[PDB]
Amino acid sequence: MTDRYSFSLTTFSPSGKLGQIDYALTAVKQGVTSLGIKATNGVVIATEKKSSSPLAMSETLSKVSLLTPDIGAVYSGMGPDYRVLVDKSRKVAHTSYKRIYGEYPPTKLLVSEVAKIMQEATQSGGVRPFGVSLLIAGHDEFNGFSLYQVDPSGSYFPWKATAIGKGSVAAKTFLEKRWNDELELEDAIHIALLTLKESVEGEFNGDTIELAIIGDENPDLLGYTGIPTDKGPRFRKLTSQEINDRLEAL
Amino acid sequence: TQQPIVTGTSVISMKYDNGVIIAADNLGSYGSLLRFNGVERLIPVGDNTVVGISGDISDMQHIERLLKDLVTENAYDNPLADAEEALEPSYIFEYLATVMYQRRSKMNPLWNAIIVAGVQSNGDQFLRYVNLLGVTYSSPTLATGFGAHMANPLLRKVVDRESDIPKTTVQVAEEAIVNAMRVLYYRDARSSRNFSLAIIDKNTGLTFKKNLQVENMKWDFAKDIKGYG
Amino acid sequence: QFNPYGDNGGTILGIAGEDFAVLAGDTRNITDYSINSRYEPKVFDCGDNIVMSANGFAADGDALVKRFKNSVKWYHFDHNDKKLSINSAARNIQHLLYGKRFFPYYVHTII
Amino acid sequence: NNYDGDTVTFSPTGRLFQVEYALEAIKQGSVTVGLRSNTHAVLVALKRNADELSSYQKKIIKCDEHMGLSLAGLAPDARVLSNYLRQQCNYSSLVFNRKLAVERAGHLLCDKAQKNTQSYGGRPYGVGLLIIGYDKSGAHLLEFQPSGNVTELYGTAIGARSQGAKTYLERTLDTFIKIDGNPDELIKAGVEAISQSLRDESLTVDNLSIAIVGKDTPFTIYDGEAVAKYI
Amino acid sequence: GYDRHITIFSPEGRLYQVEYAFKATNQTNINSLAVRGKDCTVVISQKKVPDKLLDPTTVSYIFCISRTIGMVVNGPIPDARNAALRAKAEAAEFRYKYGYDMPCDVLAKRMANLSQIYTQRAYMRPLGVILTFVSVDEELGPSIYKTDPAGYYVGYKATATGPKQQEITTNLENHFKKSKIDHINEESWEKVVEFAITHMIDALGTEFSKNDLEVGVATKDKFFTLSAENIEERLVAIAEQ
Amino acid sequence: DRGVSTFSPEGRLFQVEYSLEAIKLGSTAIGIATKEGVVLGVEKRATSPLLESDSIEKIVEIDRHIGCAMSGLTADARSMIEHARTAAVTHNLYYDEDINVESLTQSVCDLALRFGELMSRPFGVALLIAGHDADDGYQLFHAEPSGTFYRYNAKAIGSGSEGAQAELLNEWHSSLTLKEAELLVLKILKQVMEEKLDENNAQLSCITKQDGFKIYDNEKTAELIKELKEKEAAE
Amino acid sequence: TGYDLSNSVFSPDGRNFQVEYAVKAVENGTTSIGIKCNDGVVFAVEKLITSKLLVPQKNVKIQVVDRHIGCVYSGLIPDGRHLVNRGREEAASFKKLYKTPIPIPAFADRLGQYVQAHTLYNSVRPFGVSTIFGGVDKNGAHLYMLEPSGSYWGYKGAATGKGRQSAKAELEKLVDHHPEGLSAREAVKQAAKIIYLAHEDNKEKDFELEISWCSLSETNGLHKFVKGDLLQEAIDFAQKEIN
Amino acid sequence: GYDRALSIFSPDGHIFQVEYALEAVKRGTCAVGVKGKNCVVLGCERRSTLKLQDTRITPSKVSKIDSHVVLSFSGLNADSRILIEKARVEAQSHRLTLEDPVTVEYLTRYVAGVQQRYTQSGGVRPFGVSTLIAGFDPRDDEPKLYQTEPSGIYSSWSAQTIGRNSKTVREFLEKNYDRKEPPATVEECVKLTVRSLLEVVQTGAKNIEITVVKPDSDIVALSSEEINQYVTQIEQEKQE
Amino acid sequence: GSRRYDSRTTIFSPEGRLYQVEYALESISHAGTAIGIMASDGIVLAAERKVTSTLLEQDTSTEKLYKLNDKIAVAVAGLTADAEILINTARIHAQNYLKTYNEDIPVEILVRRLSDIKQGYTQHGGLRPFGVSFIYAGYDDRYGYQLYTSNPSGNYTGWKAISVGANTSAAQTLLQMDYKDDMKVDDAIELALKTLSKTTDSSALTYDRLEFATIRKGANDGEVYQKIFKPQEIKDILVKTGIT
Ligand SMILES: [Cl-]
Ligand SMILES: [Mg+2]
Repeated sequence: MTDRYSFSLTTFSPSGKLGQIDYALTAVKQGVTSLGIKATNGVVIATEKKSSSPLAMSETLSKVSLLTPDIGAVYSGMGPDYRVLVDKSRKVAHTSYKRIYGEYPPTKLLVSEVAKIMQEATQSGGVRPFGVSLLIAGHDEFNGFSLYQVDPSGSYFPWKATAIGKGSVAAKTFLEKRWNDELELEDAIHIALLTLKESVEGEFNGDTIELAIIGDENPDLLGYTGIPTDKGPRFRKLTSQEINDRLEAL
Repeated sequence: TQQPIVTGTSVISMKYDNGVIIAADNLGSYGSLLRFNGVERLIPVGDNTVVGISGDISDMQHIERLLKDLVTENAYDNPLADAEEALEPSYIFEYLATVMYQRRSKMNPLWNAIIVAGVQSNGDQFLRYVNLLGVTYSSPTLATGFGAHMANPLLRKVVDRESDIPKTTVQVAEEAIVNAMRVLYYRDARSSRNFSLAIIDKNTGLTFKKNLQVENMKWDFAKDIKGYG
Repeated sequence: QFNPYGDNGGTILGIAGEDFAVLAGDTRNITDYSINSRYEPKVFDCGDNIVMSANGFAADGDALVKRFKNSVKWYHFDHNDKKLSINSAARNIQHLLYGKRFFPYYVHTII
Repeated sequence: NNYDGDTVTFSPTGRLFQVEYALEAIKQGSVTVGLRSNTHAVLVALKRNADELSSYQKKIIKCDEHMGLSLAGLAPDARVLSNYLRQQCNYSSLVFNRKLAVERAGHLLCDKAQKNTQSYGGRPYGVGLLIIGYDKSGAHLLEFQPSGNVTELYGTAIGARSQGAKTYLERTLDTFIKIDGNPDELIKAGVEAISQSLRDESLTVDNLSIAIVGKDTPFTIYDGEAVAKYI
Repeated sequence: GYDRHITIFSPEGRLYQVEYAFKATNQTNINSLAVRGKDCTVVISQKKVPDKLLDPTTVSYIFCISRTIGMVVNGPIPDARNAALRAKAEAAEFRYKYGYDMPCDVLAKRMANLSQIYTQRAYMRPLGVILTFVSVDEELGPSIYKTDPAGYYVGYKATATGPKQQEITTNLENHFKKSKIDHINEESWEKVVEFAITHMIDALGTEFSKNDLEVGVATKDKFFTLSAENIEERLVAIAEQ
Repeated sequence: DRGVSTFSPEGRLFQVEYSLEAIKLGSTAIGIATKEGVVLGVEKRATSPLLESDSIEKIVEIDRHIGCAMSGLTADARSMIEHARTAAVTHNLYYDEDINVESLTQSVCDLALRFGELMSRPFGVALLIAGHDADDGYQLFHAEPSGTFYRYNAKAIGSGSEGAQAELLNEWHSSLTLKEAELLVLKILKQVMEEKLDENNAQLSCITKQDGFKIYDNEKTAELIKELKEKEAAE
Repeated sequence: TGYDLSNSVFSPDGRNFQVEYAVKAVENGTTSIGIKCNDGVVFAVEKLITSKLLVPQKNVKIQVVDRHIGCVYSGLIPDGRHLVNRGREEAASFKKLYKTPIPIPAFADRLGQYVQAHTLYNSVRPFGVSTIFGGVDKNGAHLYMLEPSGSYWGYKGAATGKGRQSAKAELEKLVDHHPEGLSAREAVKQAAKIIYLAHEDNKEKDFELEISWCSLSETNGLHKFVKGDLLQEAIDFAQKEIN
Repeated sequence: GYDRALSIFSPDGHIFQVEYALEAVKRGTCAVGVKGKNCVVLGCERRSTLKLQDTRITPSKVSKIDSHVVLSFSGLNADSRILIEKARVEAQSHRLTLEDPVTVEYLTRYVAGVQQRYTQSGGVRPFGVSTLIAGFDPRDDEPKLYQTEPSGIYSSWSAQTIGRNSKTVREFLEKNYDRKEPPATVEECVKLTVRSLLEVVQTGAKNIEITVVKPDSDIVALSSEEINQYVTQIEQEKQE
Repeated sequence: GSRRYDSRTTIFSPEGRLYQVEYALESISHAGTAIGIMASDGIVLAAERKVTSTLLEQDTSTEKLYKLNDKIAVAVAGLTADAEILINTARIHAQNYLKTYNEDIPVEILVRRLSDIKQGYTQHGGLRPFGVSFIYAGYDDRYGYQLYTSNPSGNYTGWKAISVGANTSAAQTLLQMDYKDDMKVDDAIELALKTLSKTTDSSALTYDRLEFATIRKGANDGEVYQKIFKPQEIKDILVKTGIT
């Protein structure tokens, strides 16, 4: 046995293209649309729950994941690749930051760590790149609210608003017209729902849409009282009901 | 490095004209506590060898499993496993002797003294000793622990040198062994009355005798003894 | 504590004549005040007209003699059945002994 | 064709071509014969020279006092396998005070050769061996192929033109098996057997190599004027 | 065209070896089904013993992973057993480390994460199997979670796997469209097994004897497989109404 | 591509057979064994007249009683020489004696087939190993990258080898003197060399029981060249 | 195409062609069988006599694992030995830790997981043997057969090698004609017959018969070779049936 | 680890990776070495395709290995740095164990050994570098000049060149260098070295580097103006 | 086995070129242009972000200009993710040197170290090289202001002015035309922006498409300051120099 694939499976072609990264981006293009919008007092990330069968319970499949109490992530592309990245992202948030500094990492640095993991799958021996693009939304004390995209290559960029996957080109145009620097969080959620309706064919409700916010601190979700400086998580996943309430004012 | 915990005492043995005898009591001592009263410390290997073991019992039970595995392994791809390529006493001893010395040389000994008694292919008597240090020696009589100090003197009155072996019958040899076991019962504080005895003869093969007892004991003279002076 | 060494007593004597050599040794093997054996050979023919004894701790003695005998065997395999000269044997034994410089073979050796 | 690039690849008909190519190296090698009676076992080998200035490549290797082999194919591979045999013979003596059985020696060689035929990166051994030995069950002759197949025989031959010697031994089977307590006559039969594989060249004093092992005979090799008696 | 031999991306963004592993899944030509009751989870699978020389008791694609978890496999037996042994080892290690019994959905995730690694790392091939895990979880109740060679997994109300999965799936879909609930509203597991067998008979259009089926049942604190005679009693009840 | 340790359909190792082609391209080296000593001689073959020819070291001492000459990719020989020297000295340390010439050759040849996917390829150089011991006297061996070594009474390797070997076939007999052998090596080198033979583009050496292994001075070789020319003009 | 050049590559069918090629090596080998009886198992194998020079009864093919399991195989003989060596290590570790001798189903899975592991990577070749094995444990007799893929099942009768179709047909008759069961001594006789009948596919060269057995009554649950009078009785019974 | 045998034999007995490393040397800028009676001079080409360069900080072509030995090269620049580092370390290691600086021959042999090792080690390609190593042995006044190449062969030279158009400058040296009487002074040796580069260089401006090494660790690099004076004097004699 | 799929990233062509190095250089030639210009009283680093969007958050963004320590900075051309691996290595080498010698690392020592890393990826390991070229702008007390570049081969060289990425041929001609040795920082700023303005593939050069940085001894007295320009500050310098 032994892993005898100690050489790169991603290499430069004569034209300067890294084929395996380009093909991973193609796999991302085929994936279901997800988006992110940044407001003045929050961030929203959203996607369609494209259920593979109606017998499946799509609540059990989580496309929008908590990474830290103040950071969340959504994807487009290959689901399994996303799941293992979420596991590695949560662990690296502790091992390379919380266990050292006694606090959760800021958004940009966690993103950077996830980006590093994806870059190494682009250069290390005997592996293919991750077939996903991530959108990571988060808050921290000194940088405030932020939104980042991460691609298969490991490259990451900050956004005011963006989309990835299937109908990203049309969605990004829709967001350019609507976005401004004076949006409140509710206005951003409203725009996210409008934008996401264009790329959804079938049913459009709280059971077929997954949507989460990075907003105010939620002391009700903390699980314990008695420490004034611990005020709870800023990440919150909206319920099926909460989505349907905003679809009547649509 | 360890310390022995549960221990077995003397193993005694001698050669006679046609074979070898070996014996050892059925006690497992836990310090001065005589904890386990039914321990077999003679372990036969095939029909031509008996390995007598004293010292730490857990290390004995490990050696017991090694011999059991040795029989299995010899049988593999061996059409003559019950004939010309069967295990000899000399093979079994040398294996153990190797192990014991390797184990001492890693500073983690098997805390035992062992006597391998048997008869070879050509009818020759085999009797050899090995201990936790890997020291080995052979003699017309051999004994471990207290047996070395008390049994050997008595057994050497029967077979004092090599030339006395053909002159010693199995009846004379067994008698001498049985008396020695009684003497050890009188005088070794970590012994028991019950014991096992094995005979390996070139004609009659392996005879294994369990549940023997020390008998014909002299205690009557105790009644006359009164005080300390 | 476990003591890996022991003393099996005995005494050995080597004398070199003009065209011969003798290596003698008693046959008694002991521990403390007990006799283990009255006849336990201690001087060994090792092939190539070389005799050897390693007196002291009999387990280390036996181990060393056994390894030298084996060294004679492999010398024949590796060098076209060449006879191992007494001086060459001596130097080989030095390396066997010094190989365990920090866990010595507890023996006085004569060939 | 497409399935001979390495030893890890079966052909569509279930063949291992790299092993078959290693088998071919034996056929190119010089002829050697093995035969035995109930008391003794003999090796006879035709040694090959490079030219008239060169020496004749040695074909027989001693493994112990009671065992050894003759080779045909890559000589460095025979050195590797014989060195392994020497060690296993030696391990048996040191640990168990026991001479290694000839049958068990074959089994060990088989298993060593097999590992090289199932793993990537390695290569099969490029040599065939004839092992003779006298142990606790009498005389024995083995044939080793680098596929892994080891076979116990009364007699055989391997190398170039070996089929001629092998037919002779098949005819002579009932005669040479009975040659007990006569080493000279058993060797004569082996020399006559190897003669059936010669063409153009004949058996000279530095050409012929003979080895014998038996009841009260350690494994010894005869070369030079020690084989002029049998020419 | 070596992008079809190992798990690397094709120009279309596809992994052909994953797709071909899915095809290996149906090589046994066996269909499986799983459904949830109130207090139980039931899994049934076709059993086919083509050779008369086979000992039919040793022919099984249902595995008892832990006391609580059962697993049915669609795919060749060597890969099925590979997956089984690993799932058993993982379930045991979990209990030792964290002090409570491994949940069905967590094991599924774990096996799915292992499967994912085979799609990203080149030296490991995917296993050509679909693993359907079943239990009555102490927190979530009756549970069905299914893993595939892509590393995908999800919870199910009910599910079906095999060559004729689409027919069984649609049959089940239609039933749950009528009842408007996420399970079989039945007290006893015996009747939930009867439901499963009945709806497989309807979907496939074939009749079953006692040796044509293989049944597993999860209840609180134990999973167990039914004998031929336990199934026979089940088939008798179906035929008598 | 294909394995480095692959067998050809004929039953030869590809990489070994290809290394033998590299050795054919190498400069000529010749050895001749006699009862008075063994002589080793090489073609230096300097690529340009600015190259200081005395820095071309194609004859090398292994021990006092063993010398060595090389042909082929001569850079590959350095590690082989190092091993040989170590083996010779190590054996002297363990056994308080000189090492047999055959045993030294065998120790070098054990390296040869240690290649795969150890080193990445076989050696691209052949060696003539010449020496003396008490058991088998004056000896000459030919060590290949196949791991095989043949003993020779005389041998030539390199580019002019088959032509030279035919010449050695006719000229060698068992009663040759050391002086006769020296001239014979010079004669055959001159025959197969492209350039004209002199003391600066050819080198001689020998090994005798008394004096051991000696590389010949350019002045000493120049006299033996002049002695050769006169004896060939003598008939 | 190219899917058959490397081990562990799925073709577009969902097939590992290298494993299927390993099967061809098995089909090329000599016939070997297994028969489950009332209180044990019987193994038998066809040994082709290539030459008069082969020493009779010496080149033993059937192998023992532990003291209670027999293994026989067809195909590449060295591969079979490598698998049995692994089996002996597995059975030794099992007994070391758990005290009791390894049960036959447990042992079957140990071999099965090992052979399956040689279909997971391109750096290894699949096994070129189908192995028939079994013995007696605490739950009674068991007979298994294990293919190059790692697939194994329990059997009433099993057969593999060049004369497998012939043998299988004969085994199928025994299963039908004895639903109550076959005795150990009967199985030895029938094993001899079936090998003789399966020798029509290898009719060019003559052969040597080899038989072994585990039986609770006849061998005390231990693996033993059929020798001497009992072997000759089974040869005579087999020779009578072909004529 | 990566174990792939990159340097291997071909049917005709050639190791192509070694031969292709020589082609990288052919592409590299020209280097030349000329030893006089009591000095050695190393000349090096600087291609003038790169202006706007900072010549203060740009890696110089000639490198000191110790205070008494220097190394110039032709071929891959990144590869040369690895050989130079190993050489400098081995030079100090020799001082630490033998209590004496390296001989020029020893240092050469070491570097040549490293280059060789890379032609029969798994997972590595040969160095695309040939070197000229020059200097004086400790307490010795005889000049030393050696050459190495990717294959690992080394040898001593009265004068030698490597790199692009080295065929032309070797032609020049083969007719202009006399062994019976080498350049007797520093001036003569530098002049002959500058002349040999002017056959190939283009402009004699910032395209020629010269480094003079003399006995007892006396190494100095000539400046632009000092070299420019040699360029001037050569062409004024040529106009005749 | 595995050999079948090996690209062999570390081999010579028949011509004596490193395939993967060459193809990596081709990759870099499509990256956004980065320029470095060295003056007597400081160094300028300018770099063009690639075809941006109106929804990209520019003030928190950094794809081109990175800080290695207080005295050294780099401009990146090529794969941003690859650069960040090398940048974090270089940041550690600088702090290792500081811990050991209690002095800031000299600019060339840092550059050699990084370049030696890149070299290793071309000679051994069988991995693809890093698709990155760096412009190093830095200061130390030995050589003063220094500009270097390194590319995937691991070769590095020193410069007075230099470009990497797209249109380097055109960019280097324009710099070679207008550069002078007695130039000052304020002039070099203007040259860098004028050069990008002519060599850009975009229709016009605006503040949102640029990253800009200076290393000045314009820091109160005998010390050095690194200024990474803010979006508003780039907008101001574009109006000042007369480009918008
Ligand atoms: Cl996991
Ligand atoms: Mg894979």
